[PDB]
Amino acid sequence: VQLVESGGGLVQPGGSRKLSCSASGFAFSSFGMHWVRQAPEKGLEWVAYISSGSGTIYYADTVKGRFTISRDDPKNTLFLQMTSLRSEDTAMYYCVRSIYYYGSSPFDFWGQGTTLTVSDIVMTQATSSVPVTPGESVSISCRSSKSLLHSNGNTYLYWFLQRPGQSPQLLIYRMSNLASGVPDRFSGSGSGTAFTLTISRLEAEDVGVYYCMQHLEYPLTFGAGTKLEL
Amino acid sequence: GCTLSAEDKAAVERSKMIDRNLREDGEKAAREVKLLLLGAGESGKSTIVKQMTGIVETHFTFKDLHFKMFDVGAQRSERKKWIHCFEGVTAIIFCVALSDYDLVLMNRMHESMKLFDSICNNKWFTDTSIILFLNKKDLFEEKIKKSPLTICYPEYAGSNTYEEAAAYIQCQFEDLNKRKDTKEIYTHFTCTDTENIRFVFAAVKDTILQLNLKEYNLV
Amino acid sequence: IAQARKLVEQLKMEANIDRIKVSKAAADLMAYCEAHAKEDPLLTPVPASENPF
Amino acid sequence: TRFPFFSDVKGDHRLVLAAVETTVLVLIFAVSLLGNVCALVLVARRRRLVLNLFCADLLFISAIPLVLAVRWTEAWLLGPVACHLLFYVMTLSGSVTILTLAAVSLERMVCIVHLQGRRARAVLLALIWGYSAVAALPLCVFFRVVPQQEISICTLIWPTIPGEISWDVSFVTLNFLVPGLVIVISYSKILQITKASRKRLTVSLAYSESHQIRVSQQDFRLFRTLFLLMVSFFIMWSPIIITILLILIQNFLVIWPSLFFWVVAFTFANSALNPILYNMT
Amino acid sequence: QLRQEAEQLKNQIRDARKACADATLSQITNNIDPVGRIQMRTRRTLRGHLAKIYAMHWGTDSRLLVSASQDGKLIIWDSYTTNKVHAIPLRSSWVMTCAYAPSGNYVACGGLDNICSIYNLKTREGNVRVSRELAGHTGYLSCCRFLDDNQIVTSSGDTTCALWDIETGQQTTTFTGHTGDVMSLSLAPDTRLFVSGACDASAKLWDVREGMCRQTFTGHESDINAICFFPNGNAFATGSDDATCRLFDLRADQELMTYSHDNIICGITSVSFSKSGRLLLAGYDDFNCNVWDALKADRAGVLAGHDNRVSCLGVTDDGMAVATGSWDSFLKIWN
Ligand SMILES: Cc1ccc(-c2ccc(F)cc2COc2ccc(CCC(=O)O)cc2)cc1
Repeated sequence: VQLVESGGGLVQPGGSRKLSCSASGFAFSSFGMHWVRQAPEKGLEWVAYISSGSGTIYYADTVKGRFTISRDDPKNTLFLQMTSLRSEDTAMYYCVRSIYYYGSSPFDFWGQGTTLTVSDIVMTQATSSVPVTPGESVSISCRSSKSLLHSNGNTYLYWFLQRPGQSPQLLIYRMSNLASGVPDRFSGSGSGTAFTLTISRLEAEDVGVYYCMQHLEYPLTFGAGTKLEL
Repeated sequence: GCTLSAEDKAAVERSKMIDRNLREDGEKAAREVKLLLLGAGESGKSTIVKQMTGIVETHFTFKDLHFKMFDVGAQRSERKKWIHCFEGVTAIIFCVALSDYDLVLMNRMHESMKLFDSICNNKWFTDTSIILFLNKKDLFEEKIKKSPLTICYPEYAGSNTYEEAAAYIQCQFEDLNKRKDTKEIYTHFTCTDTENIRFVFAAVKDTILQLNLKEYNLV
Repeated sequence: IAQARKLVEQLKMEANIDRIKVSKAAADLMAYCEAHAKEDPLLTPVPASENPF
Repeated sequence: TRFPFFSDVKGDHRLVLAAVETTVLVLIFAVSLLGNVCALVLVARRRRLVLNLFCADLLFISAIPLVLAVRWTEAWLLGPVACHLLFYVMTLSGSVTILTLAAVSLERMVCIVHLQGRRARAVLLALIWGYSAVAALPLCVFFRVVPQQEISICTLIWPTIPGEISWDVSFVTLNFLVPGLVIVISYSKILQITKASRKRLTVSLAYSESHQIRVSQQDFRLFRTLFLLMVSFFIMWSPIIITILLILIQNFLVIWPSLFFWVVAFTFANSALNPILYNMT
Repeated sequence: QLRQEAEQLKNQIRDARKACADATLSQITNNIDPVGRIQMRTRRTLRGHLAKIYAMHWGTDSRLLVSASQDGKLIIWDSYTTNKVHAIPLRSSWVMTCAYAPSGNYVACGGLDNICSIYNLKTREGNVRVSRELAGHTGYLSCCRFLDDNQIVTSSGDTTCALWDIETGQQTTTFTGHTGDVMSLSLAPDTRLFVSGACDASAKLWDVREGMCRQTFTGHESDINAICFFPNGNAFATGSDDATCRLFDLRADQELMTYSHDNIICGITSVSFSKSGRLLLAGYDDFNCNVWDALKADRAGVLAGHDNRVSCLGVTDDGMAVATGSWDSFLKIWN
């Protein structure tokens, strides 16, 4: 399981750029793919999505008609055909592995990310910085403008951890399920609009910016991001 | 459709892709001719497999068809508990050694006759064509120049020679069919021969043609 | 005669098992059926509000 | 002049001379109804192009009540909209039936020679119906009520004679001869295939002598089955083509409105006949 | 001399069984109000299989399904939206059994290839891979049941049953004593014992650690095709080809009651119990699945709707849905 991207760099405004990632270590054709953008001010932002089979393509309402996402399953590669780039596109782009079935984990793996430099449900996190100490128990709350509890009984709420100098990783999916590879120390709870992520003990690897995401409907919207200092 | 969340819609799309892949796999599977290969152990089953644990499967393509010959002689258990699995094969290839009329396992030839009767009159293969292979022509000729068929069949009455004895064995094997109008049986004499593949191809082509006509109600 | 000895030993082991009356175990089975009768959706159909099917 | 189609004046003893074709049509209607509905149920629960035949037979059949009412009321006392719809439906469903027979034949021959998708044959049904509807427009736009003592008739007036000479023959060709040639060639090719099968088998001692006799039997039954289908098509849809050619020839000898009706009933019998022919169970 | 001793022991066992059964279960249940007419409906129909369906098994979440067919495909069903979660191709298309792991991380399959295959469902690659290839049976695999993770119990056509360790891939215990081909398996609710049905009209109770045959049950007149435990684990029901379902008592060790009718002459492919054990569902060859009152031997319903032989049966752990698989390549969920 590895995702390596290229194509980023300095680009003149109004030009074009062609991002791509090379999939390796997993069945790329059976996975949906997302492009996630993070501005230098540390804010995640969903961009595009392509299904496992091409035919279900979504865009955020800021790049639609300007960005083109394509998938080449023989070569296990994604593509972003970006045209007429502006100064607001200066950010770092990530590719996110995604699958969708009953019990699946739709936001497991993220790419390393390349820096690009150019010369809706509202999710709010109350605290942007919580200075704490290791060994204690902390809680971080995320609030949604619209109820995320669907008629199926699921609550499409996602938590992410981004260590400094690292890519985001999934912690909690559907508000109550631990992701693969993370300990049971992390716990999540909530009801409808109010959400809370609970940590039993703080370690040196738990320092970072915690993000809050909803998957109830497109476009996917991320939270502001709560930073833990210790 | 309007009441489905995004993840449910993506799961539905995945299910539709699974459906299309199943359809493609079934289409590829329907272009292969399944063949049971039965017969006693002493019969010339090995040379028939050489014509080119559990079930042994063999691939071979003569001209425009793909064949799947399944060997079931490796399973020494009760046939009626797993014979229904093969219902729907294009034909059953039955091998009998003509040289076993004078041996014993309890005469071997009558052993094959009972096995052929059990397979042919089985309810799972009411309309399944049977390609009957009669092996060891030359050994049968050698054993018939000095010994008659009377020791095998007392009611037999004919001049001791290859042709009439082979025809008599063939007609006795064919008379075990208790549904002559609907079920049809192909019979072939083989030894150093290379015509077995052509005979199997021709028999399979008929069966396909007759099944097409029986699924059209023409005749 | 090893198979015969094994069969004799198996029969001896089977015969050395304590058995109870059929009526008592039948009453126990009946009590189990009545105890969980209210928790059987097949016996008593669930209202469609709580029925995903 | 101005040939009347289903209007024919009957005189003395007509309460019994109409009580014969009303019985003919009621019997043919009921038998076609039950035959086609049973064929429909039989095909639906067997699959779980012939569906096109049976639905087209029922559509042919539905128009019959109007013809009976016309026969009892000697003039077209129905509305001026019926004189379009009745004949358009009859010709539409008839053309659909013929084209579907040819399509069934060609499907069978191809399935057999291909030694055996959905959307292709589906668009085939759609194109059959579209063609049959499009080429029957001259039989809706051109039928008119016309007083003739001054009896109103729903005849068919044609703008220019070269519009009869060239639509009559076009309908006849592309709806009877080409479908007929298709059925002929398809079933003759099935005979060729089912005979070359036996030809190659018989060479390598595949068929014994008593084997050979039964093969001949069952393989003569097949010949009769295909011969009967071919001949049923031709001699069971040919009277109406003869009637069309007759009407054109006397628009350019002496056909009676009472001769039209019996040929039309003869063609109605196709609907009660098709379930049996294509469901020889 | 050993034959005489064996006959004497069998006669002593028969006499000890005869010195029991003061009353039958019918006499005791005569005071019980009979259950009324029971009519399930086909809530969901699962399509996608193109051949005969020989096996199914219900998940522990009462939502996920697995089905085995001669297509060479193992399909995971959602059973709520009729969505297909996984489609697992099989190297051998002659599958005869399938089992779903209680933890849900694994699935099993086996058949005429004499090999039980364990598949991994939850992998990083996102596809289903072959985890272990369990070989060692000389006959066709007829039934497999997951005791837990890393342990599988399989029965084969070579008149024996084996308990495997999936990590090592080697047999840990071999259960011998049957003379016919074993065609069924069912584990106890506590996974402590299990019973097997062979082609000799006999059923045997086995101890998982001990490997010894505790008790042997007879009474059937034909080959036993399916066995299922009672929910309490003190009884089991067996279906055979003689159109007869029999309920057996583990603590008493006699035949308890018989589920038979004159109008049924066809064999029985599968048996299953409701959550409370009051309903005994049996799949027959007459294209119908009959609902039996497990206490009064009265037919309380018929699951008509399959046009071929109903070869599969299954009840969810909450006992709320019944899924029947048949040879017409259709799965129907009843409620
Ligand atoms: C291929 C096919 C299919 C169905 C039918 C059919 C069926 C029932 C019916 F009532 C009438 C018809 C068609 O009857 C006529 C059409 C046009 C003409 C006009 C000729 C001129 O003006 O020269 C006269 C009579 C015919 C051919």
